[PDB]
Amino acid sequence: APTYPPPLPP
Amino acid sequence: LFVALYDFVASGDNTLSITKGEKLRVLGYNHNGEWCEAQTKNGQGWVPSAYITPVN
Repeated sequence: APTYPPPLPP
Repeated sequence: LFVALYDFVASGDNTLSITKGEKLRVLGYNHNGEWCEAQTKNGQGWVPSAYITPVN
């Protein structure tokens, strides 16, 4: 998985 | 069996673009549950866990 966080839900 | 709540455009790095309303199958999650490894008609990859939800 990415080591950066995913975007917040809009 | 899940459905996408919102569009998400892949940011590469084995992420997967998904469109609101698309069905997915979930394989699992990363260490903190924030990313979800999923399968759709467009392939397989990581999507935000918060961008999908069970359906049926």
